[PDB]
Amino acid sequence: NPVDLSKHPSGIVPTLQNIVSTVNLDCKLDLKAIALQARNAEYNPKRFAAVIMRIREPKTTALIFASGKMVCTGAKSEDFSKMAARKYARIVQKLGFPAKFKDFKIQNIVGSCDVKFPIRLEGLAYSHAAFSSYEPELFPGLIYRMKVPKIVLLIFVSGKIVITGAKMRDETYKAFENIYPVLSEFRKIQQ
DNA sequence: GCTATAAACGGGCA
DNA sequence: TGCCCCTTTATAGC
Repeated sequence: NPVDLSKHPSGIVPTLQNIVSTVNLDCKLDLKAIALQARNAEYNPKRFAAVIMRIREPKTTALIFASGKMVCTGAKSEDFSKMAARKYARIVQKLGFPAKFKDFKIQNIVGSCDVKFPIRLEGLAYSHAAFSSYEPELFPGLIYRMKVPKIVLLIFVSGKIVITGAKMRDETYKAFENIYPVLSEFRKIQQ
């Protein structure tokens, strides 16, 4: 609630919007059995090899594979992603699979924020051509590939920003603080 | 729906 | 190894 200015000298804190984590349930799973018995689980192996299962709290989607690997998507924080993963693991256990909870790992963190002024994207693409891809007839946002940390930002004329590719939220924050002074150089008036 | 980004998974191609 | 999918999420123009 007090913004730590040593991590956010802009004074702006990106909001986390999506976490991807993995965990190894460490046993073989009968996906047809799981899809039949579990209420909110779909399975079309012709299309995709996973059982797709969804829970309401934390609101998430798991991809559960016959190998015992699981991907958990959609949570708003690292803690919520781990808590959701444990709930999916318990669902599988309650069906009689002896599932464990091995090597849980946060794999991707997506954040977004709003610098609250419009941005002349053409100018940023021009001066940062090596890191920028801006093709407004293909997609209206500028794609910025930051090297340190290795992070991708989507930058929009509105001042909204998407920040993805982090394994640690401090990478999300560092990328935003690296880009904020650059964005400010291309601020334009809002009609 | 399409177009754009990252990551994991199993799985098609080379 | 790479390519192409696969779900999720913010963003936003056709």
